[PDB]
Amino acid sequence: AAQTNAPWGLARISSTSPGTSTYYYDESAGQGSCVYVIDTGIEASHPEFEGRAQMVKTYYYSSRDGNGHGTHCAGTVGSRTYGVAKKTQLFGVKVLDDNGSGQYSTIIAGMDFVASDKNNRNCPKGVVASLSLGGGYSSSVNSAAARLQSSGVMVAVAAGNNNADARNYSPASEPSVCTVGASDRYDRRSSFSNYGSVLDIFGPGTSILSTWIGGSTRSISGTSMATPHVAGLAAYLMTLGKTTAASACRYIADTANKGDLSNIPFGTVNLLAYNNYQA
Amino acid sequence: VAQGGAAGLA
Ligand SMILES: [Ca+2]
Ligand SMILES: [Ca+2]
Repeated sequence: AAQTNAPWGLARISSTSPGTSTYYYDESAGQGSCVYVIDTGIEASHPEFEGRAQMVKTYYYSSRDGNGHGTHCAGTVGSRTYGVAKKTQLFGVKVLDDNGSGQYSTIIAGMDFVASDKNNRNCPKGVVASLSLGGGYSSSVNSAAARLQSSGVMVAVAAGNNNADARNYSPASEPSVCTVGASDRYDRRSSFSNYGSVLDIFGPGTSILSTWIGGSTRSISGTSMATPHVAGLAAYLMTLGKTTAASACRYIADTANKGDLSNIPFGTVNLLAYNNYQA
Repeated sequence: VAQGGAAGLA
């Protein structure tokens, strides 16, 4: 299958060179896998989700996305036009408020909620977690993401939008999750993207067009537009049978395009997520 | 982290 006129980072994920505009992927499109988007929430009623998106938990009075941010991230994962995994199942966990912030204890609780929730969710192909969230270094926050990965969930996390080493940022520095940095249109690390030996992979994170609240769309930048790209690549790859929650990050790095990125600091991997689908 | 589109982990 081929999506013609696809957002840049989708096409970049199915190509070995930059400047392409078509997105290539298997028509299975991540059916049978489920992705939990921990965040501001998800506008489940967005027609781009086609009844495949759903609010599963809030730590607030409202289970809705009154920010937009969560919706944007969930759209790069699985919306129909903007999504990597166009048929995956999306679950919303609101650990961030409408401004887009949350305390550590509530985001640790939301990670632990998925650990248990996934057992009673029909995801035959596997379960992934997308965390476009983070802050100062926390050993409880790293511990919680380690348990989540350990429960059999492919955990993808943002590197941090600081242009410094991701080692001083909370879930990012957890060595066992899949830590995602951002790249731009021209195959350069995004200027704001963190780096460090803790990163595993880079995804498109600059000028990423996706779904927004109010049944609309919006284009924004950050390690947060990059995370869900590798989160949807896992779900798609897992639904292909190529890998599973435990091995997924390793498999994505081992099959990434190598040495394509410029502006990559020494000690940081030069790997860009790739779906390996030539037609 | 959150609000409007952006990203985090730092
Ligand atoms: Ca890692
Ligand atoms: Ca690529």
